[PDB]
Amino acid sequence: SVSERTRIKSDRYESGVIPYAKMGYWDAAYAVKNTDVLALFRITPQPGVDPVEAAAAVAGESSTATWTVVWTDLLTACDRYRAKAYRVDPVPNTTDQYFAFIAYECDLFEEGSLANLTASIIGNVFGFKAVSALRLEDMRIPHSYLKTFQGPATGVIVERERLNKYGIPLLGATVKPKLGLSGKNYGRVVYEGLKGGLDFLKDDENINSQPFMRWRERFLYCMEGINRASAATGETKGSYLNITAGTMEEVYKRAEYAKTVGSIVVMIDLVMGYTAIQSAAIWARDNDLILHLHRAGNSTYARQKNHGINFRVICKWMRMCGVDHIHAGTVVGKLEGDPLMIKGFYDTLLLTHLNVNLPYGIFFEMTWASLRKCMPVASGGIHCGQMHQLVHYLGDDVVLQFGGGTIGHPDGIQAGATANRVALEAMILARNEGADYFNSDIGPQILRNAAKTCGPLQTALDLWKDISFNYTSTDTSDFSV
Amino acid sequence: MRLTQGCFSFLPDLTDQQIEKQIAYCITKGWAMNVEWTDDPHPRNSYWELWGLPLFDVKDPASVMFELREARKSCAAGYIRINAFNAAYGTESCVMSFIVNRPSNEPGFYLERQELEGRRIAYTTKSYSVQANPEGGRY
Amino acid sequence: MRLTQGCFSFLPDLTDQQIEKQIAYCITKGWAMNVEWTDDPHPRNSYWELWGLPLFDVKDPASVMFELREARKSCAAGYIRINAFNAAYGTESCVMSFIVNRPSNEPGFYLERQELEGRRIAYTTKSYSVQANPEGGRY
Amino acid sequence: MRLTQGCFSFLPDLTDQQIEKQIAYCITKGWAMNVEWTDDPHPRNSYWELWGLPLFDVKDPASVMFELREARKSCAAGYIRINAFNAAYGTESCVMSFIVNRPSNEPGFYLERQELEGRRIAYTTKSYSVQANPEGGRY
Amino acid sequence: AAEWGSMNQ
Ligand SMILES: O=C(O)[C@@](O)(COP(=O)(O)O)[C@H](O)[C@H](O)COP(=O)(O)O
Repeated sequence: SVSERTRIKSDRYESGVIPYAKMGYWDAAYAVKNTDVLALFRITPQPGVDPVEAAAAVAGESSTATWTVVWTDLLTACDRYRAKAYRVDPVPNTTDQYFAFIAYECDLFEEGSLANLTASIIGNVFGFKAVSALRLEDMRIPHSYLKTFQGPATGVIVERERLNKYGIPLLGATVKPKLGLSGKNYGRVVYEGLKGGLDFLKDDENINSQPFMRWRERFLYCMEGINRASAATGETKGSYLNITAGTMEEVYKRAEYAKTVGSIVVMIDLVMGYTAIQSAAIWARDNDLILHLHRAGNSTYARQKNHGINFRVICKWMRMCGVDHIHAGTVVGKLEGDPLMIKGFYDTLLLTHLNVNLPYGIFFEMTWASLRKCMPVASGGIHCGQMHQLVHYLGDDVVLQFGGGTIGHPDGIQAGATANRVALEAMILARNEGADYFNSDIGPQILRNAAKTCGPLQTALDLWKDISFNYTSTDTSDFSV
Repeated sequence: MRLTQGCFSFLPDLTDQQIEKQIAYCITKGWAMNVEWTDDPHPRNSYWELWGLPLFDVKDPASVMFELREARKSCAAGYIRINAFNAAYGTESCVMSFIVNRPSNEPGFYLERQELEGRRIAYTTKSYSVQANPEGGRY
Repeated sequence: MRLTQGCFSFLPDLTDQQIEKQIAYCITKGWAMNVEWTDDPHPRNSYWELWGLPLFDVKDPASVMFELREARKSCAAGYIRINAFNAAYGTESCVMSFIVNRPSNEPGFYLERQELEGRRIAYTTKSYSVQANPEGGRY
Repeated sequence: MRLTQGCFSFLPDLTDQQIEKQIAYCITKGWAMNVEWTDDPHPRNSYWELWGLPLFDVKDPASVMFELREARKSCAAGYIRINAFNAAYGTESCVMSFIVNRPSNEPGFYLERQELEGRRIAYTTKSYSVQANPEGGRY
Repeated sequence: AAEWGSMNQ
């Protein structure tokens, strides 16, 4: 027969199954290029599996390999398209955990598309039977690839100019309770909070269009509350209108309405998806709007150290898509946050370049190729009694948000807003004069001193004095110093 | 009404010693300082009037204090502000701004509401001082 | 009519010695060779039938000549062609193709003209051999 | 060519004992059985000709075997198929179908390619038997 | 260690 005579007898291309590390997916003597995409994975092999074979399997199944030999490989420049595992090391103070470095060719990805990049890096590797657990810890995205993405629509610098606000963190609050209020009652809270001294207020992530309140009603009343407050104070004000919806057509309809009534900003949720997010960031740039991103759902895969994706990677992907704000943690609030890991997140979102810093979880040096900066947002069970800690851990480019910490004031919403602004102003002034505001004694005294000229602040300090959330963290570092 | 533009407007008017300290903090960073004036406080009024060129390499707050003293006795009733600029790659913008002189009294603003399609309103913010007198004689 | 697909169709049918030389030229470059067959010669008929797998590391034209000899005595009346592939980065495609066997007679094709909007025509090219008999018995 | 419609066309023609067993499997489920015929085997030819009404409450394959025997000696050369229907809420559709009689020879089909805008082609699949003779005399 | 900065030029 012709078929039998034309059978491949080459050692590498004869039919059958061979190890991934003998298929060309492991290369300890590999030289990395400045155009290559790189990834760091924390792998846990099944009892009996060789650490190097596991790394080679992850590299092959995330590039061009399958479980058995295929001759069709000879119709392509195979060596150029194969990903290569090049370094494997044990995780310190651990047995059965190893770190693995992998390099990918630039031509494997579609320009400007996050769905495509993720389809390769996280497509099916996490479900492989030969591994018991797996976690993507970091990535190095090259200058060449960064240039095919838009980056933030507004950016921190242009945004401060749009608000005429410079040299201090911005302030905000969420409307409470989460659900149940009508459009007219929603506008009343916005008017009150802004008038007391907040820069912005926001709808809860779960507020969209429901039987108790339809969206068009909420948008109209909110613009009346914003204009009233701005005319009474002489400042630019705003509220995050939520445009999250079930279909792309409905999203666009809500974005075009908010622009028509003159909103300076709008907000979206992470549950919408990468493709919907990319479309929204392109629209905001073409229509002069600020875009806020709520990270609903992130903790389903970013909480445990043994399996999933580390938040610092999500930070990079979202800065590439082009969002203007993103929730990043508080350290002292009611949600999870280790101080060393959080400092790493803030740096990834605000710096022009990153240098290796193991104790902070920074594994790769990386430049941002002049992409604009993304503003971090701190929210979740925090109060004016903790002002000294917030200034020391979060920095100056950040939005501090107080929901229960404002509406829960006994003397009204306007009183709550005033207590928060005064506390901040006094702390920054003291800092700029060279005081040790972080000391457990200096910090509180500074607030106490300011309180003797502001009744609202005195009331708040006495109310939430002994309030704290101390619990062991889940996601921690693997290095020290 | 008290105009709440600036970073320290929820605190009492600052003393000269207080102002000097904030200036000393900006120069320790290497920032450039300048002084501006206006009698139109609309929140979208971006360009205030410049008082001379910015002080780029001055390394002593006394030089900044002197210039502010002159403007105070030279300019008409209105508002004065001090700004700090950072020309570092990645910023190239202002990084601080605070008010340092106010008029005896400020009446404030009111809203005008033009009705357009459906229930939509087009809003306009109006100043009492501006609508009443020309520049130079508003306060 | 003579079908003019291929690079040497304006020359007489090539001898076996001529064919061997062209093969020797492709292997000196390091190209992979294969043989195909069909009885439908429409110019948009991209996929001819494959005769075994491509000969990747064969370094002697005699191996290619043998395979062509077999097809000649095994396949039905129709057309046979030899192709050469280059898998180098920047190419990864075919780089040569020529006919090496023809039917005793080829009637050719005719055009059908469907009239659509205004003066536009939608054309269809039709083969006499195909329309008359099923595959295997067209020539 | 062999027509590959049906669930067992990659196996040899089934014997009468083989057919009876498959019928016995469908009745154990409570399904309704029917027999159809056609001389046009286009893959989009959905409605074959019906041979009587479906056998709804027959509980013995011998009844189905008898009907198939009649069609075989009564119908013209062509194709015969047996189908099983399930009227349960959630289904209400056919759940099995296989060929049980073929013509002595099937020439097959060929493709016609109309060229439209850009590089687009509109394809049409054509049968040799249909184009040559009217229904009743195609095989 | 410090070989991670030299292995990834
Ligand atoms: O729904 C809530 O719980 C919040 O409005 C908190 O309001 P409170 O101020 O009343 O606590 C925020 O969405 C969370 O901070 C989100 O968490 P994160 O920022 O970590 O994504």
